[PDB]
Amino acid sequence: TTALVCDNGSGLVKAGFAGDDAPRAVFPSIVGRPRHQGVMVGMGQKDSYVGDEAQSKRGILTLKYPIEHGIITNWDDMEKIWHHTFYNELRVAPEEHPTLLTEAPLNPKANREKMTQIMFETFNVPAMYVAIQAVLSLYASGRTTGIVLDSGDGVTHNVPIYEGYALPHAIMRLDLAGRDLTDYLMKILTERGYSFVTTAEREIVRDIKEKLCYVALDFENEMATAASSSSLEKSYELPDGQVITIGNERFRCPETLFQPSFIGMESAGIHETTYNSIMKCDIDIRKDLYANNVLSGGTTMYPGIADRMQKEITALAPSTMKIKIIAPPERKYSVWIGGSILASLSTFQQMWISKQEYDEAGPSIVHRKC
Amino acid sequence: TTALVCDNGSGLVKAGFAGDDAPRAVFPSIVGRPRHQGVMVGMGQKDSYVGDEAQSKRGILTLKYPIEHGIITNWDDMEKIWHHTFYNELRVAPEEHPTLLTEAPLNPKANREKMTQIMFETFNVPAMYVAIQAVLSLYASGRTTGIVLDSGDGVTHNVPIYEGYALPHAIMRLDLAGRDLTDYLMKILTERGYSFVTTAEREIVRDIKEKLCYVALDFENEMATAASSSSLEKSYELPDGQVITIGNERFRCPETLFQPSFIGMESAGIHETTYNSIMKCDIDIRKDLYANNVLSGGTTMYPGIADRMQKEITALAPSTMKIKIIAPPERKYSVWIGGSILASLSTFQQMWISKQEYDEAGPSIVHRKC
Amino acid sequence: TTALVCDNGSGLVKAGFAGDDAPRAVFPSIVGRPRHQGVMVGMGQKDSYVGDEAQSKRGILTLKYPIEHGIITNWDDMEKIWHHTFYNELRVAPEEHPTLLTEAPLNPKANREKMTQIMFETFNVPAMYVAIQAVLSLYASGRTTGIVLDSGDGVTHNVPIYEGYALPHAIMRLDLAGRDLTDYLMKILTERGYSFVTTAEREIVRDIKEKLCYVALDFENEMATAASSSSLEKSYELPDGQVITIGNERFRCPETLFQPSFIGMESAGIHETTYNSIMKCDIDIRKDLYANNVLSGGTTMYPGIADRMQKEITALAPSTMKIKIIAPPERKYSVWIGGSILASLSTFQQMWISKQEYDEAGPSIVHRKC
Amino acid sequence: EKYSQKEDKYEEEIKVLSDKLKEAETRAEFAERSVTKLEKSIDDLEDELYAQKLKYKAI
Amino acid sequence: EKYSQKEDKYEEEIKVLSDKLKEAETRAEFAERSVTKLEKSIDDLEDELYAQKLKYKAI
Ligand SMILES: Nc1ncnc2c1ncn2[C@@H]1O[C@H](COP(=O)(O)OP(=O)(O)O)[C@@H](O)[C@H]1O
Ligand SMILES: Nc1ncnc2c1ncn2[C@@H]1O[C@H](COP(=O)(O)OP(=O)(O)O)[C@@H](O)[C@H]1O
Ligand SMILES: Nc1ncnc2c1ncn2[C@@H]1O[C@H](COP(=O)(O)OP(=O)(O)O)[C@@H](O)[C@H]1O
Repeated sequence: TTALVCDNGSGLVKAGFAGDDAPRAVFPSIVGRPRHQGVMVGMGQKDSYVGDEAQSKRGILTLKYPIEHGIITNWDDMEKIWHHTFYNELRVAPEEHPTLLTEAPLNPKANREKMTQIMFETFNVPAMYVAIQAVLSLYASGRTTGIVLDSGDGVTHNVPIYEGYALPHAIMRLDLAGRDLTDYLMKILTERGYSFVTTAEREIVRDIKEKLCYVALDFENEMATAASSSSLEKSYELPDGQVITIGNERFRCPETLFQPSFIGMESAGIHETTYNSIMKCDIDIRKDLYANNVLSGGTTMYPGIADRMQKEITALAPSTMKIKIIAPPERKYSVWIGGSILASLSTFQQMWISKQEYDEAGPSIVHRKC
Repeated sequence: TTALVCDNGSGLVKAGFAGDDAPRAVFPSIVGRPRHQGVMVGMGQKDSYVGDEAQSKRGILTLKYPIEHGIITNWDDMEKIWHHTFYNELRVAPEEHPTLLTEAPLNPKANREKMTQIMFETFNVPAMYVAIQAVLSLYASGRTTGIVLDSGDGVTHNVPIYEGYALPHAIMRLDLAGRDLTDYLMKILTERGYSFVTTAEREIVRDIKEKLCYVALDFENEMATAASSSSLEKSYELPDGQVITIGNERFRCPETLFQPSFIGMESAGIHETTYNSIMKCDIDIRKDLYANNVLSGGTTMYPGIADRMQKEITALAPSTMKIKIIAPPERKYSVWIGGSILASLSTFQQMWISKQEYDEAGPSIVHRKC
Repeated sequence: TTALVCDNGSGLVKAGFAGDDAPRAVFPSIVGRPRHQGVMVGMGQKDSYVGDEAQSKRGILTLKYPIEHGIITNWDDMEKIWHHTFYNELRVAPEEHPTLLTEAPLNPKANREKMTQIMFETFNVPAMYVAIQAVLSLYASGRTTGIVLDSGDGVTHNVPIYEGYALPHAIMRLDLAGRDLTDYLMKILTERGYSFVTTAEREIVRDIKEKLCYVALDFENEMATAASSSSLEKSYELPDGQVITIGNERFRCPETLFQPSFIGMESAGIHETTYNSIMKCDIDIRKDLYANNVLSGGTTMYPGIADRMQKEITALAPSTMKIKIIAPPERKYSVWIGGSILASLSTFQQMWISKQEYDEAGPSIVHRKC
Repeated sequence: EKYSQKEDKYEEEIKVLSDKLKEAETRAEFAERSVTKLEKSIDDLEDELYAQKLKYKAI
Repeated sequence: EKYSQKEDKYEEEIKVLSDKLKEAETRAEFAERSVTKLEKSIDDLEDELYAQKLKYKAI
């Protein structure tokens, strides 16, 4: 019997069947509730909208993500999203499919415990399993050695792997991702006149970020160039007309990944944390780590991010080793692709947490053996 | 040579000389133009009236504010208001006095650029400077540490300061203020029969707001009490007779500051944005921020606003901290008072933007260094 | 004239006068620099704060230790810290006092060379001297024979002594200490939901470590007990409210000293390195070494560390010899106490490196004879 | 609007191609500097090996 | 009209920049094989120098 892969993420649910080449359903991980009154008697007012139905009724709803920083902070909304995913998007019965969920490293135990309890109780999955997004990204990249940089909507984390062995003492987790860049852009756009304060307007700004933003190879002279000429200005059209034009914001937004002080964080840029996670590994494997930087997630999709990353790590590392940034063209779905590859393996069919094991051991079985 | 302080604001101009204890001129920031015919030949018709001359002739004028939400949206009217302030109210020559203007945080750059260009060109000030309203309010409060909630006629903003260091990533700016409360009261008075639609009638309603409105400590039981008895009803006399009496409108109008959904906004109340701006700061300084909430501006002048604020923040913060709302009795002029203190400091006389620096650098000098 | 004792260490500066009973000044070895903007014109912004003044402005500064693993890696900051120690804490003139500095064994020569050069040049001390921390700890313990385990904030090392003779081939230096336990605790606290990422938050976690952690006599059944009941949970209160509760972390943190594989290190526990350093000595003196294990430094202050150490060494050693862990109640200052004793000895006054000796033989004099 | 979207894909290709052009130009200049360094190093090695050859043939 | 001319300019930029990428990557890889053989030459030189040091320490 086939299995389900349900890479949750803090910004996008990607679900599908173990064995395919791409997720079958990809929709925002969002739940909307109406703000306003409701007058037309008989319109059939729903209590709440999920997925991308909440994205089209966006104008009258207040949207809420039930996942903040890789941590599920609203379990009712997460249950709504899972119910939607199973019944309306995939159109299956969760009682007839093992489920491969996914989680970021270094987040509380209660997350996985509640996740597996929810599955086994209110969905009656035959078995389940909770993988780590970085390992799956490596599976999809077709490697067994490398340091991945997964950067989704909520959390950015490096995981160095060698010969299929993880170095858990060198895992470095950072907490700025797509959403903090969206907020920084919402703030930077006010200094040009435009004001976005609503959640719907945050979705509009996310789309602006996905369309017009790129990473400058050299931030300083790029800034000076944008100040000198006006060839970097693009125009965008909000969904009511009202064309807006942005200049240096285009690269000032994703530059926060390399100077997290722009949003008042004390951490280091992604290049520096990658280099530190490398320099935290044994001296023999780091030459092979230097040449297998695997980029993953949506936030690594900016134009010119691989070039800037390679330049920075080259400036940091010794002047002899070969830095290679591996950025696939479909890197946005690497976690799901690797999850399907993993759940399709024959030798994996013994790693599921069967329902009987849970019935014997409680929800604590999850991090106990699996 | 003495300097001028010109706290502009979106509802009231407060000007004076650096070194005084209170603004020398306080008049409405308004420009009126005649709408009717004009028949008496030789009456000496003026084209437009400014300040409080336009307030006494308001029966025949159409009033306009050249500042909407902290942003100057009519530069001719603003130039008229500045010309008035300098020549008719203060009765000085702007060519002999450095001028300290003031601005709200997180508003477009063109605002400050046009401010400084106007000053240096059409007034020939020797030097100028553009401060932030919350910093000056903290100067006037006699502190170097605290989260200041400024609420004037156009915009409400929090700025947390610690040891004289601003936390620009925790600044939160909200766009409901006195004027939106005036409009909400104009809309709520219709359900008793009173109809104010004119701009002059908007001024009348503003005065009703300033005389009869207060913040209820507990909104729900206050509502039930107003419904039960009639001891909350006061009476107001319009300037033609016609006594009107209002009931629960008295506290339903300023309650919008704590439930901005009443005017169809999605934001949170001022208490919740204050708490959020605190919780966005480093865990070590927020215990000292909790005890230095500095209220400022005219919209924070309702009776019972400090107690409601303290109750709400206390209910939000941990049960060990000491919440202290600092609300001076003269808090309506704190920005101007602090601006005079600042412009009087001897160490400040190097921070002016001299005419020569502008002549070298263009209008962009203002935010680029100062 | 009296002499100065300046036990540096990597976490705490301990200074005083040769002859006293305890260090006169004890403050963190930290140099802080502001991160944020600074808006209060005239507040008198210092460039950098040192010592425990940087500990009170903690919320706005980014702290840096200039000593990483017993090795001074930032010489300007170390000079700042020494300047502070001499002028603001001790309030003396360094030109009128021989200075007894202290260093860990088996660290680069350039360390001592730069140390003596700094002293003689930018402080003009009449003489100076660099001792070994373990020898001074033995002086303070009032012995001439024993294997002393010193464990401060950067480095753990064993030095076996017999009849006042050192066994330099049996010195074993390990590189995990208080700071690595602090980092491991910062990592383990994430699995309960608490997130500490900043340097200030690192200081908070260090305080949690010093207040709540202890060494389990038997790790495995202690773990099982903590899983069974909830009697091991204490509650700590962050400096903004926000009570937190920790369970098995209390003894999982200091257990890393006995299983350095928890932080991904290949070395052996402190008990096993102690036993190895003993077995590397001549067969005649180890019977007396087994009975004179002298603990020293801050990291040996956990409750229950002496009992666990005795149990482990007893299980390792032959079943006849008498293991004896000597753990004074003031062992945190043993290095300084012994340094004061040593500098007070009359026969020691010939071992100082006079300024003239340095003026002849360059900085390399330090390890030539002293 | 078809013309618009074609022009958009065009300018996208233009931007990415110019970015990789500048990266490759810097790469080529760095490679040339590397060639210069290697010429210098082979020169020094030739000098030293020749001095040792002189001494060895002498003895 | 503006879309036609902008797309033509984008096309000619595509073409010129594509040929420039071609020539740049070719000259780069060729200079890099030059670098490669120079590094191998450094190796041979250092080895023969070590050999001469051996002969000098012997005799
Ligand atoms: N083409 C793009 N360019 C830049 N950013 C993007 C792009 N596509 C998506 N993003 C960002 O990536 C985030 C979604 O990434 P995703 O990998 O789905 O996150 P998650 O794995 O947490 O669901 C969004 O917040 C968005 O801002
Ligand atoms: N006593 C009062 N009670 C309630 N509201 C007041 C009072 N005085 C002034 N206001 C409100 O404050 C606003 C003016 O405040 P002010 O601080 O001068 O604003 P600005 O700084 O923008 O000029 C007016 O819109 C008015 O509604
Ligand atoms: N009461 C305590 N319990 C456990 N650990 C402690 C205690 N006091 C201090 N420490 C640890 O000891 C370290 C400081 O020890 P110290 O002897 O001052 O080191 P150094 O000599 O290198 O400065 C701190 O990092 C702290 O983690």
